[PDB]
Amino acid sequence: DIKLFKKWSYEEINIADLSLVDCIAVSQKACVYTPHTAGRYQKKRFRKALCPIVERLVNSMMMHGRNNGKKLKAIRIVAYAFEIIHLMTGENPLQVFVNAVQKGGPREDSTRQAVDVSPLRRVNQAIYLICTGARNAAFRNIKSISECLAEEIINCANESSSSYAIKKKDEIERVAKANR
Amino acid sequence: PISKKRKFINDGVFQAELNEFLARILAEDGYSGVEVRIRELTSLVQKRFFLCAMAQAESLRYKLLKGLAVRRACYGVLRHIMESGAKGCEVIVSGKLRAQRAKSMKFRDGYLISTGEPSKRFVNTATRSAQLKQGVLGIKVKIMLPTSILPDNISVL
Amino acid sequence: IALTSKNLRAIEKVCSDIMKGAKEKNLNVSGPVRLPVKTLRITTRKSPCGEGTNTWDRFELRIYKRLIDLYSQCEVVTQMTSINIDPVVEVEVIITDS
Amino acid sequence: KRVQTFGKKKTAVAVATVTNGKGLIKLNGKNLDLVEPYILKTKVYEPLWLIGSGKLKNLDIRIRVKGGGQTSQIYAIRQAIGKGIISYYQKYVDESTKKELKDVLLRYDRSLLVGDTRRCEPKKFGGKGARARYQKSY
Amino acid sequence: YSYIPKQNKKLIYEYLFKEGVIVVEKDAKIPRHPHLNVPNLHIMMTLKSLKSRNYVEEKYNWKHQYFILNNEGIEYLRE
Amino acid sequence: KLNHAVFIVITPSAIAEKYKVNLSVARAVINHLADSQKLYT
Amino acid sequence: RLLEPVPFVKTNNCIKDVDADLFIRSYATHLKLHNKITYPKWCTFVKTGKGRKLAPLNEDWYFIRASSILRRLYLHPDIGVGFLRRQFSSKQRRGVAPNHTSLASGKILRSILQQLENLGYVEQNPKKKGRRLTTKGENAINNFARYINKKVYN
Amino acid sequence: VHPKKYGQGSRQCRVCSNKHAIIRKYNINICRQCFRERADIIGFKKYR
Amino acid sequence: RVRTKTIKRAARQIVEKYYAKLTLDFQINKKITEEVAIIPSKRMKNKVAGFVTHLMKRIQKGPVRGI
RNA sequence: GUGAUGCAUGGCCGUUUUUAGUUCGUGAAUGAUUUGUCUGGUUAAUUCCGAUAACGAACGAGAUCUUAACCUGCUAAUUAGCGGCGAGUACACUGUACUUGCUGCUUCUUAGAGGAACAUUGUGUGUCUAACACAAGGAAGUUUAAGGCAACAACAGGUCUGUGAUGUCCUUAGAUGAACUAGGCUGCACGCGUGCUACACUGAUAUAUAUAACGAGUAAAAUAUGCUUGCAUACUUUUCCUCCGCCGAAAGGCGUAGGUAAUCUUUAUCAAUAUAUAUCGUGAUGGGGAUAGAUUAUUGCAAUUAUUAAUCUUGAACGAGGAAUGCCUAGUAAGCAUGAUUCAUCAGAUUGUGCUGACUACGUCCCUGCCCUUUGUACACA
Repeated sequence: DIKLFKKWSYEEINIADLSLVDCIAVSQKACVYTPHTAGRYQKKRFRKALCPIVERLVNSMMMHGRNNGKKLKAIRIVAYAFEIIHLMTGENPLQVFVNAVQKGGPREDSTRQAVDVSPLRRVNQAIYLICTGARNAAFRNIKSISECLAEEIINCANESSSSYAIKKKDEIERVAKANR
Repeated sequence: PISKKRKFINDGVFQAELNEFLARILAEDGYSGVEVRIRELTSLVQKRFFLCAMAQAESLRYKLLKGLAVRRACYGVLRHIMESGAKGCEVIVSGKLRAQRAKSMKFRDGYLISTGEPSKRFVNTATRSAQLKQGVLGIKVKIMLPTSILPDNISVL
Repeated sequence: IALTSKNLRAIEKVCSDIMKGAKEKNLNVSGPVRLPVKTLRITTRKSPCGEGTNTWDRFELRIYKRLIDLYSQCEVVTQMTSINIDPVVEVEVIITDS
Repeated sequence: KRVQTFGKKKTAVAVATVTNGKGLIKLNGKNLDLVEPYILKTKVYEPLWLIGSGKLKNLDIRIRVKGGGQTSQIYAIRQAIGKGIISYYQKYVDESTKKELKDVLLRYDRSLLVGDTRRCEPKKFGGKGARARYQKSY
Repeated sequence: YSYIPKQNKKLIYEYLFKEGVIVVEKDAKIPRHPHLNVPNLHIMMTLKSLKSRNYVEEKYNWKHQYFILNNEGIEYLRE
Repeated sequence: KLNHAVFIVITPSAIAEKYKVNLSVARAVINHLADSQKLYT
Repeated sequence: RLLEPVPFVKTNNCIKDVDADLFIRSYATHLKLHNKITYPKWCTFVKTGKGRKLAPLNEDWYFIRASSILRRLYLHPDIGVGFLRRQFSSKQRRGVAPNHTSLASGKILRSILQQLENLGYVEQNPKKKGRRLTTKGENAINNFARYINKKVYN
Repeated sequence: VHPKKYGQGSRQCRVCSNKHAIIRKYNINICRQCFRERADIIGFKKYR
Repeated sequence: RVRTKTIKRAARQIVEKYYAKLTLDFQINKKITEEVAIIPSKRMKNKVAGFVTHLMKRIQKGPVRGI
């Protein structure tokens, strides 16, 4: 039936850690062709998690100076990223991006002692770190932000060291080790 | 041949013109209405063109400009309000008050509702000035007309 | 026959009288016209001096006007109107035949 | 035979009129296909799968779409066509299938039948933002 | 110069006489009055002087005067 | 600093990463081989 | 790719039923093939609008614009130079001062409409003051739309 | 004199006789200071 | 949200006159308040009648401290 | 008298202050005073429940109304809509896009009025009282939300430069009244704000469809005559938005349709973020526009101090940002424009309107700032 961009129905979803699935809350209710839907998230708390993970990605990619708020071209950039990802690696772009989000989130943060991270803000911080990596890769890295974000996604998914989100997680855990 | 909206603005500004004219001239008696003694102002306007709270405030001004004592003057004003039949009254006279320090006082009776759209629709207010020897005395007088029925009132028979 | 004013009660009562008289005279009368409201709004600054927080306030005037048509004598319709109309309402006349 | 219905939601208002025909559906001088957004074309299409094209093959529905944003027009035309088809079922063609028609539309969602009252609020005082004001300098 | 003609005084003397109520407008730059084919810039000062002569009264307003004639001015200004 | 040219899975980014070329010359070579962004065949 | 499965019964009796975006390209191709109009050489050094600030850099922008104009004439048959300028309005950046909308140049549109009038595809009349399509042009564009529909369908 | 029918010198407030803060909005030809108190009698009622 | 002393004394003063007409149906209990009540605001009538219904559903399972 | 005095005043306003506080009658407890006005629970709030030397009251809070919203097949159609047929322009086959005119009708374009939403119904939390949750119908369950009215008391807060509101003092022919020529607040080592445009490829660029609403709109030209292009006089209406057709790259100019306005701009529809395809594919780059002269036209008697303005040449910072520091919880942040005000001309100002509709709450007192209680004071202009 429903197919994202008329391409992916994501009929298979990795189990993740049984909490990220509800955090992303992607299902037939959340299915859509293109990002930038009209879903509400400020009448409750659960609805904020109910917004789909790809929607959160497109609406978090937009922050850099003048580019702020251009979520139509957030749609464009994520579509191009999916297109290039699907044949740079054979995996479904949504699925590989899901594993990337799964392993790109810090689990314990030592702000003030250490605190376990809730699944919601674990997802939010994984997305935030991915967005910052993509921004610093649009910073003076020759290649286009399409390839920058795609490389960040695949690097997070395969757990390689060249990923800024993983480096920031390592920094956080290093602070945790130093405190404890 | 003028626009209806500009015509409405002209009606409003002329309403203000005649209202201030009536305030200026009518200072010796009440209000007998408006015309759509008499000879003077009718000829003036034709040549130029071709229990009431206002009454109570002007009456206090009348009792005040001549040098009568403020306390008894205002007290008699509130007696007049009560004998007229108002629910309450509020008379403020602020200014020099015989001293070099500005001063005001308040004389409240009844509820004296003071906020809300029904409060505006029910309360009548008036303001006036009195020219004195070394200053201006500002008088604000508020009377609430007796209650259509007030929103708050509830009584079942 | 179009009327204009700013408050709604006056136009309501005069239109009521108008169609009551129309029913009395059993004449060719067009249907009522119920125009969308037209509002005049201005916004002005409080605080006559230049001191204090900049506070403004807004105003509104809702102008009300409607239209009707009747097939009767101009003299008789103007008399029956001027008998029971408040001069605060402005009314103009257009006749109809068929 | 003929019945007129309306759909009002967001800024846009759409009007439909369902008559007897052979399946002629028109959007002003255009059709439902030349709107541009293929994403919202299927959103409008969802009632077609929910109900059936074979029965639309016997009914002609004209549509006038006018005013507001493109998303609002799509939503309004969805509302108008849903109300028109429910009225035509209640009046002319059949009621027993209309019993399941409401059951399927409401099963899918409540949005198709009735629009939303979400609209912009009067922007307040203080500054450029609706709830935000000019920067404070001490 | 702006010398005030005697006849210029006279026509307005008869003009205010034949009505009894007039508004001469505080502004003087307007060449003509709606009810006077005469330069008002020769009449406001005369009316103000007759006012200071305690024969006419003026309630005064904004951009309008509203003078009112009294009983003891007609005999004086008639000749 | 750009150094890619046209002198030496048919999508622009894939061909660009394979041949170390600019996206424009990559699209040119793609059209040459086959014969804004669109869904793939 | 651009085609989709039509779920209703079409008419295809005129040109609005066909896609406008490709129909204007097809008309531009036919215009270049038959050389019905001139370029004209007079306008090859003037930007389309004040805020455009750049050359169209396509060499066929007159044909593109004329195809657009005919699409406009059909879609709404009572136009003018002001309406056309408003529809062709684009942004204009005043340097430090904020960007504002601005209309296009009127001479290019006047020349295009005069060329169309000479071709006879569009006419003028006091009644229906705006530019209107003639009956011969109506039938010709009807058959052209049907030809394009058949070409892109079968 | 050098009078003209142009600019701010051609009109002023009809009460205060001042050229400052004069609104031509619907040709009221009034100053804001006096208008903010004449509004009620004029018909300008603050609502929302 | 809580309630207002005015609507509270209104609810207390009513019922005591025509409890006989007052029944179980919530909308009928609303209509009897519309009939017996002289509150001009329709919303205020609605609120007071709701408070009366809440007061009613406290009876016949214990004391109601009045009536 | 825009001369002084807001520390002589009036009125208005801005703050304490959008919070929850303030007062009275009678009673009670050398005096200032206290209680009422509170241990506690709850909250939109002294809002209620309740305890109670207090009982009973008044203000403030509460409440009302406009906005989107559903219906009243209510009430109906002007300047609106629905049709039907009168002739069709091309297509199907046993209505279709575009036009002409009248009228079977008024949900639809809309407003007069009213209704509808009241913890509504149950499964729960609560001293079973006040209070709060879930789920459902419903457009409406945080008052459905956003708008305004803001008590008592106070500041020696601002304004006598808004007023012929105003006292006192001062001045008037070398005016402190008025007019007229020219000049200034637009200049700049710097500073701080309000704000405007960048650092791009989520973008620089050319095409076009799908675009809204608040809006806002009518004592002057020229012609002729006389004297000698200027003066006086007689004639129409030029003196708002403007469509259109022409001239001009443009700026702008010429002549007319229409409108004192749901009728003409424009509205079967006006902006931008779009859009889909295409040049470019992060190279201080083509980004970016600080930056000049040359000009052309308008506004105004007057644009020099390049008012405003299209054109070509001019080519800084800027690689996401110092010490510091501001604002903000849903059709709303932000981005993007745009209407209105002042306006002869001039938004980079203010106020409204809308589009795209986001990263993250059902909270906390850690800073800051308030409110209540107790407590200590040698403070009371606190």
